[PDB]
Amino acid sequence: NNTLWTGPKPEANCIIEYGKQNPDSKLTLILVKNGGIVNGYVTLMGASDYVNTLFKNKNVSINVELYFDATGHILPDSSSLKTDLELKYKSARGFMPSTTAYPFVTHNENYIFGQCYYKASDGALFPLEVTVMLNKRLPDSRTSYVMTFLWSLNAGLAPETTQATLITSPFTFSYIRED
Amino acid sequence: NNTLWTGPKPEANCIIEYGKQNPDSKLTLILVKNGGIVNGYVTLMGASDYVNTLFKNKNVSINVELYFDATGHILPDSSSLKTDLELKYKSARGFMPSTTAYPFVLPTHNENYIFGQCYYKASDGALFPLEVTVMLNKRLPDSRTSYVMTFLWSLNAGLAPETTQATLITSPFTFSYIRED
Amino acid sequence: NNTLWTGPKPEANCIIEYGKQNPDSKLTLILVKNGGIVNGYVTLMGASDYVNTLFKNKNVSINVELYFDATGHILPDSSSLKTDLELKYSARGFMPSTTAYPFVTHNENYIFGQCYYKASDGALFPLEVTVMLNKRLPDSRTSYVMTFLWSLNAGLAPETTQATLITSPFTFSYIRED
Amino acid sequence: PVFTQDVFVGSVEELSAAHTLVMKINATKISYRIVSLEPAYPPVFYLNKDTGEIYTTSVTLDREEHSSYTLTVEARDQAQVQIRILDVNDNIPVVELEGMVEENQVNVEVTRIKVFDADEIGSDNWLANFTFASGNEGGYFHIETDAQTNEGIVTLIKEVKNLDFSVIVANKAAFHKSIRSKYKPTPIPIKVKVK
Repeated sequence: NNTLWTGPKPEANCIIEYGKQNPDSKLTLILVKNGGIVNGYVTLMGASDYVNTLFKNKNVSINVELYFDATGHILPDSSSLKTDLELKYKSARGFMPSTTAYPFVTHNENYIFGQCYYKASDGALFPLEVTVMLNKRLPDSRTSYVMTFLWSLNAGLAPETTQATLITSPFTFSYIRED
Repeated sequence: NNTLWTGPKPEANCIIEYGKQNPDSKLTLILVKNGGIVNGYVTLMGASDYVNTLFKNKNVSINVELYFDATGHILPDSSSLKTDLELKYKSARGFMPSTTAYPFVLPTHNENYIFGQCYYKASDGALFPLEVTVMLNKRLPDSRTSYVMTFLWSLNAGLAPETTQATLITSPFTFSYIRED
Repeated sequence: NNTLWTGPKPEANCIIEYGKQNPDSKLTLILVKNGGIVNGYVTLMGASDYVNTLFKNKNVSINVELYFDATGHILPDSSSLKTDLELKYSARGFMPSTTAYPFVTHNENYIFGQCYYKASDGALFPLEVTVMLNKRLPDSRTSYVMTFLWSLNAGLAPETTQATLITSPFTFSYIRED
Repeated sequence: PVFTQDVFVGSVEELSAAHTLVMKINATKISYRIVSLEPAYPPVFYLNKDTGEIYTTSVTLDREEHSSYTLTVEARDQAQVQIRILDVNDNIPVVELEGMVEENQVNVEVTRIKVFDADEIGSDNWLANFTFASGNEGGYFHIETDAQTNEGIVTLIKEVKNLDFSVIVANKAAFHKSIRSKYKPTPIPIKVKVK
């Protein structure tokens, strides 16, 4: 087995707002093993009012952090995902970002950049600058691998004027897996 | 069996210019069954005059529609790719986009679009950027198809990328989607 | 046996200082067999003064060429790498397709993309990646050619002091030859 | 040792590819070596020390930053090399407006559209080729690039209301392959005033 789903169509399991304890956004994360590297898939979908009114502004930031452990399971009390990643058919250490190619601390060799696109409700298209940052940091002593996300936007005009459901396009990345 | 070919370098099999019998453009589409997703590959190449005179204008849009069925073959009646896809070592449901993650709607819906970009090198070497909009299912056209996967290469430039006629070759675009089990 | 390594954290194995005999820069090249295509992974780290003072200028083009033979090993006397690629545990299956990327305009031999160079203060200056497959034979024992190009243009320099050249990882896919 | 010439004269094109041949020096083993550069803050050129072919390197050139170069080579067991950079059109023209005409006056100048290119002065890469966008449907104004001072002269042809129009700036030659597909035509409007 070589898949860590969140789900094909998941429920609300990711939080965004600094202060909330309820899940208010859905995060579709799929990691598959492919030889010596691991591919990626990420799609955040809004599931509240606060995530839907985020794109009234012209400069936003959507921070999602996933603090793993020494086996491969998400610690739900310190990360931003309140639901463990479960496999497809059936030790998930072989899916983590490697600590030899991406070591712990400068160190700009941990970042993975890219771009996804937000399609507005009026018909226009807006690009979002994805920053995927591997390990670089220890938030506690129990954490052994860190994989964070960030969906920045800097546009001139506002994308929306009222509430619309925030869905981002799929983003694909690759990293070197821990053996 | 984890490769869905169109050929490494096929003949003219796609159809642009709506209302035409014979094919006029080549199309390479490679779908690899990789775990829980499908790693795609698409590349256009012109094989007539009307597809080659497309980039004399600055606001053009190339549209390719594919309509699969429930067992996983391209219907050659109403789609654009008039050639059934083969395997590498010849059912093909395992490469199709899943209806759990990308479902059909019938009245908006924006969770089944994969936006990306390829580039067009012109006749003098200038790279023009094209916008690709892969749209999974979203719209059942008739009563025989089961999966819909459309492509759309779009260009909105400031100048014309060509003045004479040259071969319209686009860059290899690499996407990913969730597959049907 | 479906990964061609250089090592996840290698030593110096590439030469960008054109006319210097020792290796002075590190690149990771990982090519995995994935069905009918091959996924790509490339980035470039500098390990000398000349590479790290490249990005004090506005227009800089960095060139890396690889010349495989008919078997699949790197010829270490003409290519830009100086150490051949190693498997995880011949290597003809990772080489690009002759019938899909043929030898001779021919714009069908190219794969374009984009990576980013985060500066010493942080500004996200984008570099344009140009991957060119076979297209050219340099001699009579070369049989497969891969060529990268990191082309930067900018209104002002990314840095005024030497820090370290690290490009972002880049992902590409090409048809392989069985 | 002693060369076969006195001053080597060469040329290279702006924004060329890496390891492009500039020129080939020669003399009467012979070890060619650049010993001095008069502009020295980038290493822009590279002399092949076995055969004497000046190549460009991984940092590419810029005519608008520095017009020409001068480097003195030395062959060991000296002579000047003056390399002049050939200009390409890698710079979009910009425009830094009002016009007052009278009733039915034929071939009277209106105003002068100023335009400030940054390429070589006197070529086709600095001469702004003015075209039209909207306003010459009835055939009213003819446009012209004055080659001495780079001005878009507009002058009545059919004599004659607030019949405004707009021009589009471009050069007389084609844009370079790194700057084309980034140029977008901005219609600069001009209001005329009849009396």
